Amino acid sequence: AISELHGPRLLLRAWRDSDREAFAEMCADPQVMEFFPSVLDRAQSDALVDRVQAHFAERGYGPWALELPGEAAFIGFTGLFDVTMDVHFAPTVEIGWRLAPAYWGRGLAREAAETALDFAFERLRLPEVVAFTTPPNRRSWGLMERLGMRRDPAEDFDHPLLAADHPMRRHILYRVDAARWAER
Ligand SMILES: CC(C)(COP(=O)(O)OP(=O)(O)OC[C@H]1O[C@@H](n2cnc3c(N)ncnc32)[C@H](O)[C@@H]1OP(=O)(O)O)[C@@H](O)C(=O)NCCC(=O)NCCS
Ligand SMILES: [Ca+2]
Repeated sequence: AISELHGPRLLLRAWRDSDREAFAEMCADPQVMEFFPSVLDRAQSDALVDRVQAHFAERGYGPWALELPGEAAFIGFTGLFDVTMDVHFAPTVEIGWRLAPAYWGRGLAREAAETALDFAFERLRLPEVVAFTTPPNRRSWGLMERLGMRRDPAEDFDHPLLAADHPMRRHILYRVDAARWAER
């Protein structure tokens, strides 16, 4: 029984088996997956869910499944994931998000992220949370900066889990520390 979190509209909860079909549909959508190397099939979507569930088991937090009580059982994920890869800003905790496209444009990722960052800073009492994306993914880094996260362009980096010559290799880094979060 992991910690569920609430916003005014959203419930951030543990993943359920019944989420897997809806999540696979999202991960097969080229508009959802545009700024990733490819769309995913069901097996790959399920492997991602399994990784998330292992993270929750090990850490007590993770990328929560998003439910919209009064509206929809599952609309995607938003939450925290430990950064352990060989990058300059590791080790730390990242925040990220993936919403079904019918739910974009509503401030729902913003609300989910605010809820997750409140947990990060108030409950976990983390010193900092980061987020990273590619330059063309304006919807994603726009959300980062709207949350109050900030970027130093000198901290751009090549993603180490991508090939050294991969077209999407260059990522940008945003950070928010506990003090900056408290000042809002
Ligand atoms: C990144 C992603 C989660 C952003 O979702 P989003 O809906 O655009 O983000 P927000 O929740 O902040 O909503 C902001 C939009 O809602 C609108 N909005 C409406 N009501 C709002 C409210 N109450 N609060 C905030 N914004 C509101 C804003 O005007 C903005 O619209 P705009 O883009 O047309 O200007 C989504 O595009 C996505 O899932 N992308 C695919 C997966 C992905 O690339 N993930 C990131 C990998 S790094
Ligand atoms: Ca263990």
